[PDB]
Amino acid sequence: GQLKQRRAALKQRIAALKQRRAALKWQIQG
Amino acid sequence: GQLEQELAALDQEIAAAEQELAALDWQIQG
Repeated sequence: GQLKQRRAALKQRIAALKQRRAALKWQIQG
Repeated sequence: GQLEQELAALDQEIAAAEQELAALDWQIQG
């Protein structure tokens, strides 16, 4: 369905944002 | 400073995405 497609795309964006966040924390720590 | 400001925006984006994700979860179930 349409909603299920937007959910999957949203979960991927969250995963990408959380990876960017984790990498930024590593930059802050060193 | 700079990195903490970038983090603030990332966490805002993650919060907004998590909010929409939970909304889609309910919408998919009716």
